[PDB]
Amino acid sequence: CPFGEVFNATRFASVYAWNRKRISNCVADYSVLYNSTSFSTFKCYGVSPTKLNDLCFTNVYADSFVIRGDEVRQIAPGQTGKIADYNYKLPDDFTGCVIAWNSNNLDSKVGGNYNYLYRLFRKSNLKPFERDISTEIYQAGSTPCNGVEGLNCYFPLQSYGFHPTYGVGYQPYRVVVLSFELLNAPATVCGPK
Amino acid sequence: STIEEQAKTFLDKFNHEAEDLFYQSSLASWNYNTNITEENVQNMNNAGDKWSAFLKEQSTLAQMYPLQEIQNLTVKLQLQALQQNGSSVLSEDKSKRLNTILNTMSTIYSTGLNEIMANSLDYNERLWAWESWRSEVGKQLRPLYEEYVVLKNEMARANHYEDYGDYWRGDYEVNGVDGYDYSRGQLIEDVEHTFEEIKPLYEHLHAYVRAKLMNAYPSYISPIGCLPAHLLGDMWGRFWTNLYSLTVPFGQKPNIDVTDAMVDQAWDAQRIFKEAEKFFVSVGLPNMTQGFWENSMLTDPGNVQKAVCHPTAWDLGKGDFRILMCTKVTMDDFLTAHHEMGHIQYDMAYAAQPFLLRNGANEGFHEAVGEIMSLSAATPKHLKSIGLLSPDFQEDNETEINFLLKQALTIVGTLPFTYMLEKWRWMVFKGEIPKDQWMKKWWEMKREIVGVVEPVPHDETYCDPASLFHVSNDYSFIRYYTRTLYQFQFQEALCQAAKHEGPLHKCDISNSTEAGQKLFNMLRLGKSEPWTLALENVVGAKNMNVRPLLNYFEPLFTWLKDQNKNSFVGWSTDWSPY
Ligand SMILES: *[C@@H]1O[C@H](CO)[C@@H](O)[C@H](O)[C@H]1NC(C)=O
Ligand SMILES: *[C@@H]1O[C@H](CO)[C@@H](O)[C@H](O)[C@H]1NC(C)=O
Ligand SMILES: *[C@@H]1O[C@H](CO)[C@@H](O)[C@H](O)[C@H]1NC(C)=O
Ligand SMILES: *[C@@H]1O[C@H](CO)[C@@H](O)[C@H](O)[C@H]1NC(C)=O
Ligand SMILES: *[C@@H]1O[C@H](CO)[C@@H](O)[C@H](O)[C@H]1NC(C)=O
Ligand SMILES: *[C@@H]1O[C@H](CO)[C@@H](O)[C@H](O)[C@H]1NC(C)=O
Ligand SMILES: *[C@@H]1O[C@H](CO)[C@@H](O)[C@H](O)[C@H]1NC(C)=O
Ligand SMILES: [Zn+2]
Repeated sequence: CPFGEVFNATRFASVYAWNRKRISNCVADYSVLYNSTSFSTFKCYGVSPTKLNDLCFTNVYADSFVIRGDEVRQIAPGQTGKIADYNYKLPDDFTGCVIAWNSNNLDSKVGGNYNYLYRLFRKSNLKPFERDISTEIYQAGSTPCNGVEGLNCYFPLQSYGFHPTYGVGYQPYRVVVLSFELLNAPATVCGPK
Repeated sequence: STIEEQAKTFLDKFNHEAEDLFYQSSLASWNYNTNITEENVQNMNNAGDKWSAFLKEQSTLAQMYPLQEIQNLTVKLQLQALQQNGSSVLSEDKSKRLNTILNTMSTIYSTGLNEIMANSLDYNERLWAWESWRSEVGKQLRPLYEEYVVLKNEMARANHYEDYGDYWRGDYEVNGVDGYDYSRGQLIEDVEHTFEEIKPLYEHLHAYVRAKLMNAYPSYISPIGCLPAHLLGDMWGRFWTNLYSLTVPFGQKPNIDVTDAMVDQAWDAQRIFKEAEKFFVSVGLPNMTQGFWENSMLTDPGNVQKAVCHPTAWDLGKGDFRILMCTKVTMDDFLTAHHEMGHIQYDMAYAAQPFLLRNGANEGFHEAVGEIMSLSAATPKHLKSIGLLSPDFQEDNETEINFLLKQALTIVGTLPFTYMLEKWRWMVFKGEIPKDQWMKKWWEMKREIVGVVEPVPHDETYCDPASLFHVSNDYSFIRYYTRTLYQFQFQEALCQAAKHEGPLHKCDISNSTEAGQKLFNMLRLGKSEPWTLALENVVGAKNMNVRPLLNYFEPLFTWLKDQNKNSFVGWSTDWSPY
């Protein structure tokens, strides 16, 4: 089952354009993922992780992105913050698991890695599992922005700055969220019973 | 969509951009300080100019929000910090002239005698150094100061301030909060009340020092007069520590010094800093990070690399903390390491606050937090339960008297000096003292507050206050008074939580989590809350107070009272060597 291309991948996307990969028609060995002592956090909400190897689902999804270290706590149902409001929102009744591990050696450059972007301003909070890649200039007050930003007009996508000298709370963290979908269609993802 | 939400969005974007640029500039400055090359200077200049331009543009933008429609106090504080115009209120030519005056004063002071004044017992030589320095500095700095005063008053008045002294006092002002308000003019009353409480101890210490100096210099000191300025151990008389060789009570008992134990046990800088870390952890505060150990330099690079040797504590933002210090294996470096790690801990406390609120409550809390840690770490009980001093060192009251006098010569002997200097500058900025009456009135305040006489007459061409580094280079000087109180103000508050059962000078706050929590509750606040509330969170009082200092120095006070029975306490202003 293609977990190598999801976890051991060269490039991970920005938080605003998080990747979805649909996993189907495979046998999943979640023990090989749980028994790895390389993950800073591994939290499963709907179901116990130990039994992830003895259940069958239909349309497991893998969502991948990169965020800071102190924003990992925001990847949980019912949480608030910039990432949980404007970038990545999870349903309150969420079944699945979240894995996050440090990537300072990979994703931090000496002068600064400015490739990773996060959305800072938005008009309304996102519905769960909704993604926007738009780049319109935010209208702060009440005046026509008319394209190019001016007095009160802010570009909504800001850039993470990553140096190898930053603190643990500000170092890059790679996050993968596995979402389990369980309806009455035939199962396509199972463990080695 | 009122002014509130617009201000909040503006502050968010400003915080992000400012934090980015500040980290970049701080990294450039650190690289320059660790290794001195021309390229490092160029990078430092580039980063600094970018940061300054960004701040200027952001202030210009932030002036839009009227600040009257804001109900939240945090936003109001951040915008008020950001809206300050500064020197931009003046015209182009006036600002250029002010900058030129400041630069020329700095250069003329820097390129002009600290051993002829600290290690000399010759009256004539010290008088010559004193007069030569004042004649060849102040007589050149006088007109520049005369124009500096009026230009800075113009700047202050353009910013809806009475004068530039009020501009300085603006740090301690708290408004908008019920019960914790603090006006700009109440600082004068507080300082004067505190000094009136201080005076008698200074009188007795002055009498003791005069009696000893009479033996030191015969036929030059009057038993009822003042002390000449050039016999105070410093060029200005700011501290009295160098007199310890002449004014030691009991010189047959050596003082405590544990350098030899450090050398005999093979100590190094790393061991010193792990000892400091263990102390802070025992108190209850959080441990330090790996970045502190990896990215900070604790030894001298050698000769291939030149670095500035001044011990400093750096917080570069983005969770980056480090210390720059060339650590020798002595006892002074031990205390300095404790002081700077206390600075680092205070910085780590308020890392969660917004960018404009990442500083002390006022201009006197960092040094107080460092100094109380050093004082608690210098006690003989700590040195015994660290392993340096022998575990049988029954003290003798003579040693405590020596330690108290050594501390007094540095703490008490400087409060009248700083109070006089700040009051003189306040009156000069207010216009109470006209130009032609400056210097004379200066010496008047020297004979009525601190008790120091001029060896040689000084005309109005001289400028003696301009000879000091802080006065010439435009720095506030009241910071050194209030801190000296807050320090002890904190200590007695932490000893009670630590259940101290003796005199205050034997206080060690190790192995007491209650004191750690009491300190940390104030440390976490930063600049978000008024300094009155922060002070109350530790000491239970909202105002500056003196009684803890007297509680600390009481044994010296009673010993001096017993000793000075046959001598005269006080001074007369009529006596003059010339
Ligand atoms: C990623 O690579 C490491 C070693 O290169 C391997 O141990 C690990 O199993 C790989 N990840 C997955 C999901 O197989
Ligand atoms: C300055 O010293 C640092 C180490 O402290 C070194 O990395 C750097 O290369 C030096 N500067 C130059 C121009 O070599
Ligand atoms: C001011 O704004 C902060 C930001 O969330 C908020 O926590 C605080 O409650 C506000 N103060 C008020 C509403 O008095
Ligand atoms: C700063 O200067 C501008 C005009 O130069 C003025 O409108 C504004 O009120 C000033 N700000 C303050 C705080 O005085
Ligand atoms: C840092 O402090 C913690 C808490 O006391 C401790 O568990 C840890 O061992 C310390 N790390 C060191 C001394 O390297
Ligand atoms: C603090 O407690 C520890 C616990 O064993 C003890 O070793 C130490 O002597 C005590 N005092 C100091 C100053 O560390
Ligand atoms: C120190 O104590 C001894 C005996 O307790 C006493 O005789 C001596 O006068 C004391 N010295 C002082 C108080 O300076
Ligand atoms: Zn300090």
